[PDB]
Amino acid sequence: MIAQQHKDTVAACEAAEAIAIAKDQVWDGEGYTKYTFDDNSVLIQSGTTQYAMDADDADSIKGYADWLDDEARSAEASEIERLLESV
Amino acid sequence: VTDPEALLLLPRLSIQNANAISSPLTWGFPSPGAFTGFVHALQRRVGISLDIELDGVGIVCHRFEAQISQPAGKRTKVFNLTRNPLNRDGSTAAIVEEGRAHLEVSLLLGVHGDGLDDHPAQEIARQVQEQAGAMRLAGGSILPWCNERFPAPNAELLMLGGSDEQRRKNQRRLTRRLLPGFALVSREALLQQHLETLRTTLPEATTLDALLDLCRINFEPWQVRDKPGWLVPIPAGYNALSPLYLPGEVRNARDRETPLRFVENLFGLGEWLSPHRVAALSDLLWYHHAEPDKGLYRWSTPRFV
Amino acid sequence: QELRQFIESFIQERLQGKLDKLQPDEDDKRQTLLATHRREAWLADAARRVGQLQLVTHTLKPIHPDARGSNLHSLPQAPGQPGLAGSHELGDRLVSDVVGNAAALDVFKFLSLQYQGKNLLNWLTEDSAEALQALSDNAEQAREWRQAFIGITTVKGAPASHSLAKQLYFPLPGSGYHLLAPLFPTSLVHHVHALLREARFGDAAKAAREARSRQESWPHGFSEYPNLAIQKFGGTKPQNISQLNNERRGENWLLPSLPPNWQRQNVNAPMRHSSVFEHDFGRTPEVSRLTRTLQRFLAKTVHNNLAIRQRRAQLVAQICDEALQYAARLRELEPGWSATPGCQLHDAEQLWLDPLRAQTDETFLQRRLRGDWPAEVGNRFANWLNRAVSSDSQILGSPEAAQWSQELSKELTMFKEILEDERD
Amino acid sequence: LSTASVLAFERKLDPSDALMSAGAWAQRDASQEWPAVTVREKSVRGTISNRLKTKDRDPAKLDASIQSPNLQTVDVANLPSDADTLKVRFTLRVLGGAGTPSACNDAAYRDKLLQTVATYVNDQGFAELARRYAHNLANARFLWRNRVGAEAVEVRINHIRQGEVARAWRFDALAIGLRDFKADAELDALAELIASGLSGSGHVLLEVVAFARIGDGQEVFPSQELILDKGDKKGQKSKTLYSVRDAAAIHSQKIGNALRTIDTWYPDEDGLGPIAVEPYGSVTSQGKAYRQPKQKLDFYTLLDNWVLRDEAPAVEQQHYVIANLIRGGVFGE
Amino acid sequence: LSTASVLAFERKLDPSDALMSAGAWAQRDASQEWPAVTVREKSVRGTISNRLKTKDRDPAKLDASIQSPNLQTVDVANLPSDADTLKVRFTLRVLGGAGTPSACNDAAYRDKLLQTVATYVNDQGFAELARRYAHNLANARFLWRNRVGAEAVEVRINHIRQGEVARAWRFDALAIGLRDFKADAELDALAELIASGLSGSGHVLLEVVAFARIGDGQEVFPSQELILDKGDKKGQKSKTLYSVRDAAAIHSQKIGNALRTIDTWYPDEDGLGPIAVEPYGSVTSQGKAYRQPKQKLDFYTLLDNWVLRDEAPAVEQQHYVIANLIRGGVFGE
Repeated sequence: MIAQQHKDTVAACEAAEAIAIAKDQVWDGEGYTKYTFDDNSVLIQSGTTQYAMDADDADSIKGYADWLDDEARSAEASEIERLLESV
Repeated sequence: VTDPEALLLLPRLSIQNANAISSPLTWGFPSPGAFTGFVHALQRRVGISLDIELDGVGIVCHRFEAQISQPAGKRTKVFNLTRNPLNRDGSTAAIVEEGRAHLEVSLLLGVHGDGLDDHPAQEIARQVQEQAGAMRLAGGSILPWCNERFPAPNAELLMLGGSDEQRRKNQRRLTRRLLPGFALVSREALLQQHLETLRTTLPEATTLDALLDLCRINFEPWQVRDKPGWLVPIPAGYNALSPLYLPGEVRNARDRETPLRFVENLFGLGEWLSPHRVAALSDLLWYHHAEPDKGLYRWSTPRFV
Repeated sequence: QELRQFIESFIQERLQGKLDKLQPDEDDKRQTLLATHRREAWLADAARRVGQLQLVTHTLKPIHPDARGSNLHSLPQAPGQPGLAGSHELGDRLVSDVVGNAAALDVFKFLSLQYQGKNLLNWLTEDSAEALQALSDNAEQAREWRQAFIGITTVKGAPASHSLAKQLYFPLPGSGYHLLAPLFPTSLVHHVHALLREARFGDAAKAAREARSRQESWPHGFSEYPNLAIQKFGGTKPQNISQLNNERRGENWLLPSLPPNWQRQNVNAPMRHSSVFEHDFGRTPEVSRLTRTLQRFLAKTVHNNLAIRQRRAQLVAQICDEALQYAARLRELEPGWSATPGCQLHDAEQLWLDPLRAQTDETFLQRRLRGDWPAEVGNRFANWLNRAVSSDSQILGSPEAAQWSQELSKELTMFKEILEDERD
Repeated sequence: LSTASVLAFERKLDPSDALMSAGAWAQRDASQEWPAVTVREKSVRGTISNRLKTKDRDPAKLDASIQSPNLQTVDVANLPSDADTLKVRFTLRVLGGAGTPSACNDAAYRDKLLQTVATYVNDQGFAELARRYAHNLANARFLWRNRVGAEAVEVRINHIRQGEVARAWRFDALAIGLRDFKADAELDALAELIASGLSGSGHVLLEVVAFARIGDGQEVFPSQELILDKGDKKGQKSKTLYSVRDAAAIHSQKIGNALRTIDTWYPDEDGLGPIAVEPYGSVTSQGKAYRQPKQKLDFYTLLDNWVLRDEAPAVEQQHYVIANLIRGGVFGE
Repeated sequence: LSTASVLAFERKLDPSDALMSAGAWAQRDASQEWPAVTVREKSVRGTISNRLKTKDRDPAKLDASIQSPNLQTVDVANLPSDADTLKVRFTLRVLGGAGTPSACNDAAYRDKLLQTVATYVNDQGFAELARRYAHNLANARFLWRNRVGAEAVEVRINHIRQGEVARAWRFDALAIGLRDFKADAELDALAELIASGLSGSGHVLLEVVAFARIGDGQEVFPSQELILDKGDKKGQKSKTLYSVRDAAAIHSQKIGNALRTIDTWYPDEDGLGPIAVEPYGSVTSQGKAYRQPKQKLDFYTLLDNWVLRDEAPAVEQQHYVIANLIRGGVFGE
């Protein structure tokens, strides 16, 4: 949760992700990355908006799925049901 | 592109797990650039201690087998892979894919050097195959003895020797050692010929050979086309996409003494031919010719047709 | 302030996209921070994170997934010789796929509207009036924004390859070496995936395929692609490798380039009845292809003497070439070519086939096949070549049948001159 | 001095695929025209026997899931029903020149590396590594599951110069154990042949033949293809087996994995067996990586501290690092 | 301590495909040259005899369906017209080392599992399990439908040390019941041999031959293959039988299913006879799973309680768990 403060600075985001596991990316009509953290947190950045999310949290992953749009329902559905499964 | 004074038949070579990818747009037999680099490697490591000059290479490809599979309802094919060792934490490895194949090729090596008169032919042939039995040919191991490696002796033959009857007789006696073979040549002029034929709509050369390894079903007023030969797409060299750099400029090069440029490979066309249909054998050999100021690095069979 | 109407519309769409369903406080702050740029500094909010992508024309991540090199994205090359396909043949309408951190796709979307009705973003290599047509800010910020917008199809910082990036040595004519690092043509393979989906799928080619199945199809031409291979990139995560879209989920389609004998047949060469009804002919899939080509070449005429006159040299030479290749491919697996019960074409084909001068095939076999030559195998083969196609008033009542008879005599003389050096 | 950013070693001890062919024991002296072992297909109607995820554990779902069973097509290789011996034959070649990298940036690093390797070779030969390689050829590691529960295994090795057999060996792969590298006179002779080959001193071409008496019609285990994309679960084949031409065979990379099993120096226990020589030396069957970089026994650590910084390791870790240089590898930053 | 995420056991009691051959009883002793049973074909037309879904139960639609052709081709295997005895011959290896896994992540888990299995093998033999396995070889469970209605079955088991017979048994598969694990002398000798195989104390290979006297020209039952369905007019093949080089045959796993039908300890009954050893032991013909996980006699529940938490279950359920380890399987999550 230090990363959601320092939002647009991808130097600190890449440091706080380089201590952690690697980087996921989404290609559709819009554009998303994912910064999945060590303690089961993620961080999608998108230009100058974001949405932090820590898993093992059902409301956070549902509003996380609500935060994404409808052409991200074409992809990403087999993963937003995967950590829905993982509980 | 010198004319050969001799020919050397590395007679029968099983290749273990070669590279069946060849380009970003092909998957079959490996690129002939691998064969040109192999004969140049033999020119380096023994071709100067015998005072000779090995340039041409004649690909034969008796028996072929690739490690592929078609996945059960799908019409296309996929490749059989290998397990790599585990990760640093022992989790799993990221899978890149490599096609692997088994070749049984025979190599015809053109010789140009002045040492053809200083050495007996059997000593030249024995040392060449005894060196080549410890090398690799498309990223694939060159296999030793098997159940039927009875034609183990290499043979050397000077094409200039004798009368015209003698030359053509000894040629057709060589062709009895290429018995199920199929030689691979370059047919660039036929690509330009069919492009000049069907260049009404689009004269892009990618569309041309992308509509040649095919069956072309024309309809009623079905008359599918007739195949002139076994035309297959090949990679045919490299074309540059960067200005050339000094030997110290490019980070992470293979050395620091040679200039490096980032290139793109350059697709072509050629077709497999029986060793009876060719006129002589000196017209069959592959050569590397590069124009280094431009970015045109390529290989072909010059003086075939 | 000349023709920035599309820029104002994009700023309004960016303010109404995030601000379509926003909160009061965080939504109001984000809408204000978006709109205050969206007047003029939206180029500034783009050019802050303008270096998270790259208009790659030849990427290097497809070679090894864990290589960190240079994604050089220049135009393909000069043509040079005649027959060389590549990135040079595309020219206009190529897919310069963007590669990088895929969270700043809005910056590439904003920079990707200057060609759809403009001459400042798709044509931003010139037209300084087209560059200043919507900026209206200071000259320093305008110059920095123009530099950030030009730095989206440029280098990554230094010319850098990797140890997992497929470098090679090419030999020069008489001299040393150039080192060659080939890259993956992402643009060319996206073009060829579009062409293969046009040729294999869609609606028109499928209408032609089911009209083929209707048995009385309309005039059209459709494709069929056997022996394609599939090469996947990225493994299970093919979107870290960039713009692998919904036609390429890591889905390279590789054309066949296999050898002529890339499907082997275990040649059980017996002297039995199956080697008796096909012992003098050698029936096979290649033999059936040659017979079908001869039956199609039976209804030919003599008014195309430069093409059909050239077709018979390959269709007639290919028969003798395939017969000699079949004799070679059969003449190694069997150790001793013994006389087989049912060798009707193996009466003289007991030496026309694989003659083994072993202890079994002794000097009496080495003298029967030594002095006796395979002319009867050659004469029987010439009779089989004459009887492959039929015999009518076209083989004797024209010069095209005269051309066929001269070609049959020439092919028989060539096969006999080959077979004379076989036992001799 | 920094490391070379490009390091690449070509492999020595390059084996082929091992074809499998079957016949009767006590006729194995003339086992030259034995028929091969063919891969066939058969059907499998299975059942549900997995661990369930404690939410799908109701009796109705179990009953309704074994209503519709699991139907598969697998590949099987078997002996013929009148032959009890498995002949597995391949050729190993020992190249030599094992300290020279195949791609190196820094010419100073390559000079220091070759000084280090020749200092190793003069201070102690390739005798230890070649006797461990001679063991893993003399027993039958390359018969992976084909070795388990066989009653008589015989290994025949032939050194080959030209079209003639230079020297013959006949080992016994069950007397020669799987764990304790005991010395022998024939193992020392074959090990001296391998160590002559590895030092670039001769042409060494072996021919490794192993016979395993298992029983009439029993199942043999060729290696298995790695296929990722299959069909739509109806017509798919869940198990493909490797075959070079009409003959069930074993891959060359796992015979080379069998030869590489030397490493009795990883810091857990030599009581848990030798493992295969790898960097970060890791076992895929165990799923766990011994010899971590958080310890100091990793190949990168030992090579960098013994080439750059002249912190020469223990003699056993020198054997490990030269075993990696014999293995091959594409190293670097 | 928790379970390993990967466990894998290799099967012991590893049989071969049984091959079928036919001849005359009391030539039964010279059944070495008996010709095979060839899978053949015949044509079949059937009528409408399945249930109707009440919307095809109109009379005119039914009569139109009956006037339709309903042909298809099937495979059959029969005895010849002058042969009334079916011979079924397979082989079997008993390996032993029946608690050691072949792929185990967690090294502490496999240590405590080997302690538990070694405790079992210490205080009890493999005596009850080999007694039950030698029953299912002593009768003719591996003749599945071929035993049903036969008037005389007998079994001949030869233990094989080299190309030579050590000991021969000859049983009477109809006197040895299909239910009662009774007591016998020669059967106890076979149980001692199989228990020495399972314990690791010898080489066990069996030649199991069984003769079923059926009748002239009657039908025998190889195991049936798996074909995919298409809409071919006038009859695609609707039934494929399994065979080897032109000889009808039973799959090896079907014989192996017959041999591990030793489980009389399931909570439902034991007057219903033994069922086969499966995790949550299920019968596919009866469509239900005996030994549900919620009534805690499942293999996974017993193994988790007995390895992770030292709760030794009842003695018979310990026989069940060790029978699952002799079975093999893909364990872990």
